[PDB]
Amino acid sequence: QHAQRQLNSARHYKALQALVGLLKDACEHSRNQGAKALLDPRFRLEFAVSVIDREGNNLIETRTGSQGGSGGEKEIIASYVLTASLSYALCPDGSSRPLFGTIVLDQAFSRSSHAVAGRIIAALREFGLHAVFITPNK
Amino acid sequence: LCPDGSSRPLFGTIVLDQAFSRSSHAVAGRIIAALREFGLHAVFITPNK
Amino acid sequence: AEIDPSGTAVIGPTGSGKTTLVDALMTLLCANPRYNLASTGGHESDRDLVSYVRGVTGPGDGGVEQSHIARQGKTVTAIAATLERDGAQVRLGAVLW
DNA sequence: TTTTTTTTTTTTTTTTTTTTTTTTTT
DNA sequence: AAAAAAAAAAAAAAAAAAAAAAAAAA
Ligand SMILES: Nc1ncnc2c1ncn2[C@@H]1O[C@H](COP(=O)(O)OP(=O)(O)OP(O)(O)=S)[C@@H](O)[C@H]1O
Ligand SMILES: [Mg+2]
Repeated sequence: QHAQRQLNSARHYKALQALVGLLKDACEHSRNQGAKALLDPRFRLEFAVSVIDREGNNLIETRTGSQGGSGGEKEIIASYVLTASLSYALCPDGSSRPLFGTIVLDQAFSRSSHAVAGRIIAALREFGLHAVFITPNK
Repeated sequence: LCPDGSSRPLFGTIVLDQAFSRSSHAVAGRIIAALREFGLHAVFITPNK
Repeated sequence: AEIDPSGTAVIGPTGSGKTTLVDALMTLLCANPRYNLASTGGHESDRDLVSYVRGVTGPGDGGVEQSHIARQGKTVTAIAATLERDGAQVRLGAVLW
């Protein structure tokens, strides 16, 4: 932006040189952070998740990842977010009902307790899909 | 725990976490037998399994 | 907490504090701890000593009161462990404040 | 006796290079 | 049926930050 305004003052050739050189350099090195931040629109945002109580609307906890958690918490959070994203990513992305509904879980419930598994199954059925399970005799 | 051949260890406790998380009955049995074979005191952790 | 001399076990529901006890034991021996190792399979570590001594529970939310921390201000913590072989007995301990 | 200053070692992050495979044209 | 261009993943390396222990001074 700075370069642009200087050009507006010049109306003399070095401003054009610098602007074109900056743009050309930005064209190269697409694998660096600056080029991603300048051209790709999706790199100009920051995302976060929040837990909100049912009644009312209150922030209870804000997270940027899955750090510092226990064993079961990481598994449940990851499964929940992944299945929600997958459900959106299918046909209901552009609305309508999914045309290809199925999801495969491997080593299901390798670290959680009974109640966590119950919540997982309840949420998975509520999302409205079909599941196939792969477990040892645990 | 015994750099030389003198045997007679002084520290003999082992701790395991989330033991037997991705194995069946026979594997756990063999692990326990092998651990007991060397003559080591053991502690186990398990989320009710 | 006591340990039988013939092999014991620890059980409990999820998110109870078992690994907290095991890490409180582990801190007393190794030169540089790797807290909460088994959770991620053996690749990374997550917690740190001051986090334990101040008892933070979860990342919480914004604000300034910082309700997600139990102890604020002056505090004292003590850890101790006991080994027995035959009559003779030894104790290892640490005091922080 | 108490405090400050300095050094040392360990960890994380970002950049660049290298290789293999796939698809297209002659 | 054989030769050339393109793309995605793996690996090594350089830069930066942080925390603990010893030496020195009021
Ligand atoms: N540094 C920390 N950051 C965030 N939360 C923490 C921290 N330390 C302890 N906690 C909380 O304290 C709880 C105690 O559980 P943990 O001891 O960590 O795991 P656990 O009780 O052993 O359950 P598992 O899955 O069997 S290891 C955790 O689930 C967290 O909610
Ligand atoms: Mg932990």
